[PDB]
Amino acid sequence: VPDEWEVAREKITMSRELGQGSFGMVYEGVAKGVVKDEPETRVAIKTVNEAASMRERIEFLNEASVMKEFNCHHVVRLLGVVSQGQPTLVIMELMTRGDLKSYLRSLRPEMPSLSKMIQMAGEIADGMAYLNANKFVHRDLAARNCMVAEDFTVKIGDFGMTRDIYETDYYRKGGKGLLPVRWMSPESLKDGVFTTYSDVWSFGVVLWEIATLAEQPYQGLSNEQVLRFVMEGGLLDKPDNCPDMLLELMRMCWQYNPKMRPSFLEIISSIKEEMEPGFREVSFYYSEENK
Amino acid sequence: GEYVNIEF
Ligand SMILES: Nc1ncnc2c1ncn2[C@@H]1O[C@H](COP(=O)(O)OP(=O)(O)CP(=O)(O)O)[C@@H](O)[C@H]1O
Repeated sequence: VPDEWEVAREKITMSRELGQGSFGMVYEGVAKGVVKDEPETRVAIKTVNEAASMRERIEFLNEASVMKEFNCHHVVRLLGVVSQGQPTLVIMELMTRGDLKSYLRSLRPEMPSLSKMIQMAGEIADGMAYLNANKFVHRDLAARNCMVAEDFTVKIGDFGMTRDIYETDYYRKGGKGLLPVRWMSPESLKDGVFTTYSDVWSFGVVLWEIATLAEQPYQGLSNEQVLRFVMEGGLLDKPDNCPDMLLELMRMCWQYNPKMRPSFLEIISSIKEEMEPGFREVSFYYSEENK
Repeated sequence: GEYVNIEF
């Protein structure tokens, strides 16, 4: 049978550029027959420079492969892959408002309500709960990796560091690597071990980013001081005028002992009454798959 | 930069 993810290049059109990505230019466009009962669909088109190395092309395609496993309202959806001809393309759900970090920055008085903030927290936690439930550790949860849809829905959108943990429940990084130090848990910084627990730590940082309108975590501290500050028990400050529920969630997500941190399901459970009505209809939390 | 070199 045919590769269900492969799409004929002819069915995809590129309307305009959105911005430069990790492996190449990302465009906004339209694709035909990628969604059921839908003639054409608006999409984001990620490309790989025709001059990219095998190493880069492999990483690019590996991210697409991982995404083929996800089907969640709060996770940016993979819609197809064009692996025949040049350039190599990956088509995904269009998130008109861009990444969450830029969206938060755009709200700065220089350049959101408690309910809006809690709604975002719930959506992100739901996507992460879905990910963890399928035995995947994201490893790079941060506002820059979440996206915002037209209707303001927030979704997990970059999986460059995502790893399958089905067999061992953890992932250990070996050797050297460029890692998101300011979003990493104490145990991860110490011995490169990543678990659903360290994903929860990063979620805490994302909450902080939301409440501060994307301030840089540990601003003023060099990477070195961050490593020491966090591993010794230090924490980011309490954002001014931050909703009590988010301060408490942060406190919980930042327990030094990973086993003391809540799970994404426990996080959602604690704030579910604050979520909008439709959350029960589209969330992984209230789905039958979660039992 | 958000990604810093670190070795284990
Ligand atoms: N699914 C999507 N929907 C809408 N716009 C998207 C999109 N994915 C990417 N974009 C746009 O393309 C730009 C570059 O995307 P990308 O996700 O590659 O950013 P990036 O360069 O930070 C990648 P990475 O985080 O892996 O380094 C984004 O800033 C955004 O404007």
